[PDB]
Amino acid sequence: QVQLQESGGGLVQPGGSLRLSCAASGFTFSNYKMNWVRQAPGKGLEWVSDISQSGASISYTGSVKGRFTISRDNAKNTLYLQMNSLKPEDTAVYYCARCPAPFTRDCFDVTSTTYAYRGQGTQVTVSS
Amino acid sequence: TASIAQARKLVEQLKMEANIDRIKVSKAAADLMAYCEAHAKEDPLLTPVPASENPFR
Amino acid sequence: TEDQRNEEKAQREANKKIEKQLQKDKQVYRATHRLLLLGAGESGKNTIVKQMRITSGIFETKFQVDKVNFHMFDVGAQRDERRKWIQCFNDVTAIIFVVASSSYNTNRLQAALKLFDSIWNNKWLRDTSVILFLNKQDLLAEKVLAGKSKIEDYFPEFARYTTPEDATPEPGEDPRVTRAKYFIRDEFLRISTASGDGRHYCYPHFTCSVDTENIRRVFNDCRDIIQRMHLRQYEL
Amino acid sequence: ELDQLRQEAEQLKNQIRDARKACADATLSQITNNIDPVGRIQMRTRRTLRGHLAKIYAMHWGTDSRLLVSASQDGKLIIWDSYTTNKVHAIPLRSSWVMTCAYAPSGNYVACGGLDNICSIYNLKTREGNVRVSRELAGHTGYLSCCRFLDDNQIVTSSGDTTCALWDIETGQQTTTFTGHTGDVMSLSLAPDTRLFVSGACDASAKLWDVREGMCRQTFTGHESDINAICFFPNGNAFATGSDDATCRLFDLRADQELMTYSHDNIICGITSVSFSKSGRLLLAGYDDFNCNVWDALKADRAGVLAGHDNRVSCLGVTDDGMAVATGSWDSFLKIWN
Amino acid sequence: PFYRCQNTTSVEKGNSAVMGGVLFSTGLLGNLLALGLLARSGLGPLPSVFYMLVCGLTVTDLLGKCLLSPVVLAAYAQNRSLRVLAPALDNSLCQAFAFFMSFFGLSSTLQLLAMALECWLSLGHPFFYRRHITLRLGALVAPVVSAFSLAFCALPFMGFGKFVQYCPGTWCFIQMVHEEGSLSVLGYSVLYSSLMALLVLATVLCNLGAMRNLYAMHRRLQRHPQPLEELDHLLLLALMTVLFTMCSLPVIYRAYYGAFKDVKEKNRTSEEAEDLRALRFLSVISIVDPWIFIIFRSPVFRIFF
Ligand SMILES: CC(C)CCC[C@@H](C)[C@H]1CC[C@H]2[C@@H]3CC=C4C[C@@H](O)CC[C@]4(C)[C@H]3CC[C@]12C
Ligand SMILES: CC(C)CCC[C@@H](C)[C@H]1CC[C@H]2[C@@H]3CC=C4C[C@@H](O)CC[C@]4(C)[C@H]3CC[C@]12C
Ligand SMILES: CCCCC[C@H](O)/C=C/[C@H]1C(=O)C[C@H](O)[C@@H]1C/C=C/CCCC(=O)O
Repeated sequence: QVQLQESGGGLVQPGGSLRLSCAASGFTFSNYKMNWVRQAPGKGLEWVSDISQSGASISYTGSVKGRFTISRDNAKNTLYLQMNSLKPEDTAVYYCARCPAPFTRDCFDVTSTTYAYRGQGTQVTVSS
Repeated sequence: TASIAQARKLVEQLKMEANIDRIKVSKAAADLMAYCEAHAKEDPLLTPVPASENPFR
Repeated sequence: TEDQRNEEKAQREANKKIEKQLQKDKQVYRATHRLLLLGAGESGKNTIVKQMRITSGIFETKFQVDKVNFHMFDVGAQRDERRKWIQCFNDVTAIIFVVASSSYNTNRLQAALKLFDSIWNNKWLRDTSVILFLNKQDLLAEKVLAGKSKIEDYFPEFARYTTPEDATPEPGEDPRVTRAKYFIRDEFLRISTASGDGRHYCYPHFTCSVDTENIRRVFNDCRDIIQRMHLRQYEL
Repeated sequence: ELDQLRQEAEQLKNQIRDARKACADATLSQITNNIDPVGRIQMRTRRTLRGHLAKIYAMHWGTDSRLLVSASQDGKLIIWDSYTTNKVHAIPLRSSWVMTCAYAPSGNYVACGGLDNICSIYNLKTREGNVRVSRELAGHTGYLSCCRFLDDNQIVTSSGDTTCALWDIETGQQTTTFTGHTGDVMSLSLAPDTRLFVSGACDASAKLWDVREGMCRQTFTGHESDINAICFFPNGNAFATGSDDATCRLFDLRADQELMTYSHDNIICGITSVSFSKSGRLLLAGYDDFNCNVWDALKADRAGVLAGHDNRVSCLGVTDDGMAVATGSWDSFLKIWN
Repeated sequence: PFYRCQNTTSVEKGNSAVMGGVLFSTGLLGNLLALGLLARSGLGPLPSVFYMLVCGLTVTDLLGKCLLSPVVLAAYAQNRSLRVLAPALDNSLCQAFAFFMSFFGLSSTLQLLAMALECWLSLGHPFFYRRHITLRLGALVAPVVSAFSLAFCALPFMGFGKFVQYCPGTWCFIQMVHEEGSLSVLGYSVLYSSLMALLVLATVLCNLGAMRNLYAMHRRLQRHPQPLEELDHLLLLALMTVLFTMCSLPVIYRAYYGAFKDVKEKNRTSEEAEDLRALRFLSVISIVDPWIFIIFRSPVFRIFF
C-alpha cells in the first residue's frame, strides 16, 4: 500500500529554519513526481512546490520562491523541503502529494476531497 | 465528527477483515493450476479450435 | 434452411436501416462542434453559461453562431478529481478554460495555473486546444488601481516584468492594469509554450462575465482550430 | 485523541500484513514453473464492426455469446451481431458522454450511464418492438464508470462518488450502498455465483463486497496507482486488476494477498481493461499503447499481442464460452479475435 | 496545306526526339516516386479527401505520359508517322492519340481545379467543408471528372471537331486552325480553349484565396493565438500556381490565335513551331504536379531538403 510519513515539522520563531522529511514506500519513488501542499488553519489546500522525477525541473509558488528549497534522493525513497526563513503566515500542515500516474507531469493532487496518495502531514507553526 | 467517524469506520472494517479465514498460498496455487488444467481443452482460445466448429469463418 | 435465410434478409434490412440512421447521425454530428467549459469554483463561468443560454452530472448548453451548431457542456456537480473524466473530452473542438485573474491572494490563481498546466500536459489532451478566458478583468483593474494587493508579494517575477511591445492597451486603461493583465497572460503563455506546442494552441482572450462577445470569441477560436486541423490533411 | 486511532489503525495494518506474510509459504510462480507454457498464439481479427462515430469506451458480451453491446460517447448504444456483424438495435442515448454499458443475462434489458450520473435502463424486447427507456437511476452523485447486471431486476453500478450501489430496476431505488472506497470507482466484476463483486477506486486497492450482506468483506493493496480494470477468475476465487502502473496483479479472495504480477519493462503505459478466458489460463489486458497483450496466468509471459487497433484500448471482454474475444478501442472500430 | 506533314508519313528529320524523351522520363520518375510514397503511406497515415484527390491526379498523369510518350517516341525512332506507324487497320493512332492527349489534359486541369477548390473551401470555409465535403465526395470527384473529360473529348467523332497531324508527324492534336472557317471545326477548338481558360482562371482564383487564408493564419500565428506550418504551403501553392499558369497559357493563346486572330495564315513554320512549343510547356504540368504535391511535402524528402 502507498504510505507517506511526513516529519521534521515543529514550532519555530520568526526567521527560523526547518527541514521537513517524507518517507516514501510502496511505489517507485523515482517514477512519480513529488509535490508539496499545505493547509493553513481555516483554509484550503495550497500548492507549495514540486520536483520532477530526475530532480531537474523545480518550481515554487510566488510566496515561496527564493525562501524554501525542495530536494529529493531516489537512492532511499525520501523527500525533503528545506525552509530557510519562515514567517507567521507559514503555519500550516504540510502534506506530501504524489503524482497520480507514473511517467506523467499532469498532477491533480490539489483536490479538496480525500486524496488517495497523500500522507497524514506534519504540523508546522510559527509564532513570535 | 466526519473526520473521526471516517477513522472509526476504517478501524471497524479493518477489525472485521482481520478475523477472516485466510488460506495458505500453496493450496490456492494448486487449486488454480487444477482448474486451469481441467478446462484447458474447453478453452477455444488456449487450444486451436477446429475451423469447422468456429462460427467466425 | 429457408427460415434462416429469411431471418438473415430481415436482419440485413434492419442493418441497412440502422446504417442510414447512423449516416444521418454522423452528418448531424460532424456538423456539430462540442465544447468543454471548465474553471475554478470561484470563476464567473456560471455567468457565462447564463448569458449564453439566454442535479445531473453534466449540463448541455446549445447555441448557434452563424448557422453553426455549438454544444457547450458544463461538467458541474462532479467531484474535483478531474484526472479521469477529463479524458472523455479529448475529441472536443476546444476546452473553454475560464480563470478568474482577480482571484489572486488562498491563491486561487496558482491553482488555476496548475490546472491549466495539467490540462495542457495531459497525454489525451495534447491534441485539444484550450480557450483561455481571463475572466473578471474589472475586478483585477479595481484591485490593482486602488488597492494594496501587490502582485509582487505573490509573484516576485512581476517586479521585473514590463509591458510588451505587442501589447494593445484599451483606450483609457491605466498602464498598471494593462501591465498586470499581460503579466497574468504571460503566466499561462509560458506554460503553454514551454511544455509543448504544435498539436494544440491556447487562445488567451481578456473577457468579462457580462461580455457578450464571448460567443464571437469562441466562434473565432473554433474557426482557427478547424483551419489548423484541416491544414494537417496536406501532409503525405 | 486522533493519535490513538492512528496508532490503532497502524497496528491493525501491521498485524494484517504479518498474517498475510505467514500465509505466504510459497509463491504461485515457483509452483507453476513446472506448468507447460502456452508459447505463442497468432490471433487474427475475424470480424470487423464499423458504424460508431465517436471513441468507444465500454463493452460487455452477452451470455448468449451472439449479441454484443458497445457504448460510444456520440450518444449511441449499438448492438452488433457477432456472427453476421449486423447491427440489431441503434439506441440513441440522452447523455452523449456514456461511459458504461451492461447486457443483461437474459438479454431483455440493457443499462448504460456516464457523466450524466444516470444509469438508464433500456428494454430490447418491448411488445412494440422498439427500444425505450425502462428506468432511470439518478441517485448517484458521480459519473457512472461501470455497471453489470445481476439479474433482470438487480444491477450493480459504479459511480464517481467513490461508492457503489445495488439498484432494484423494478422500484428504481438503491437497495444497498457500498461505502469505504477512497477514490472514484472505475470498473466492476460480478462473480460466477453473482454473490460477490470487486472493484478498484483509483486508490491502488481492490475491495471485496457482498451483494446480500453489503459490506467490504476483504481488501487488497497490491497495486501502486489507480485501478481501471477488474475481472473475476472463471472459478470465482480470484481476480485480476489493471492499473495505470502498467502492471497486472492477480488477487485471490482466500489468500488475501497478491499471487503474482504481469508486467514488462518496455510496457510503461496505463491499463484500461482486463479479462480472463473461459479456463482463465489467458489474461487478456488492454493497454494504452494501441495493442492488447495476452499474459499467461501461470507463466507470467506474453503469450500474444493484439496490435490491430490504431487508438487507445478502452474495453475488453471474452465470451462466456470463450470462442472469440472482442477488443474495443477509441478508433470507433470493434475487432473480434479468435 | 497549312499542316505541312498532315497526309505525310515522314518526320522532318530536322527534329530530334530528345525533347520528348526527357519530358517522358522525368515525368515517369516523378510519378513513380509519388506513387511509391503513396503506397508507403497506405501500407502503414489515414485516408483523406486531399490524399485521394492527389492519388487520382498522379495516377491520371502517369497514365497519360505512358500512352502518349510511348507513341511519339515510337514514331520518331522507327521513322514513320502515326498515320503509318501502325501500318495496319490504322489511319487510326492519329485521332486516338489526340483524343487521349486532350482527355488527359482536360482531366488534369479539372482535378487541379477540384483540389484548389477543396483547399479553398477547407481553409476559408471550415464549417462548409466539415458539413458537406467528405471522403465519399472526393472518391467520386475523380471518376466524374474522367467521365466528363471522355464525354467532352468524344465530340470530334460526332462531327464537332477534328484531329490532324502536325509538322513533326509524331503527334496529333485538335485542329486548332480552321481550314477555311467551319464554325464546326473551329467551334470545338474554341470551346476547348474557353473551357481550359475558365478552369485555369478558377484554379488561380482558388489558389489565391487559399494563399490569402494561409497568410492570415500566419499573421495570427505570429502572435500567440517535424511538420511545417502554413509558411511552406504558401510557397508551394505560389510555385504551383505560377508554373500551372505559365504552362497552360501558351496552348490557350495558340488556340485563340489560330481561331480568330488570322484571315490567311502566314509563316507556316513559325506557327507550327509555336503550336509545338505550346504543348511542350503544357506537358510540364504533369511533371510539376507530383513533386510539388507529394515529394516536397513528404518528410523523407524534407529531411535532406
Ligand atoms: C480516389 C483515388 C485514390 C482512386 C481513383 C484514381 C484512379 C485509380 C482512377 C479513377 C478514374 C480512372 C480513369 C478513368 C478513365 C480513364 C480513361 C482511359 O483513357 C484510360 C484509364 C483512365 C485514364 C483511368 C485512370 C485511373 C483513374 C484516374
Ligand atoms: C468515347 C469514349 C467514351 C470512349 C473512349 C475510347 C477510345 C479508345 C475510342 C472511342 C471511339 C474511338 C474512335 C472512333 C472511330 C475512329 C475511326 C477512325 O476515325 C480513326 C480512329 C477513331 C477516331 C477511334 C479511335 C479510338 C476511340 C477514340
Ligand atoms: C500534351 C498535353 C497533355 C499531356 C499528356 C501527356 O502527359 C504528354 C506526354 C508528352 C510527353 O511527355 C512526350 C510527348 O511530348 C508526349 C505528348 C506529346 C506532346 C507533343 C509531342 C512532342 C513532340 O513531338 O516532340
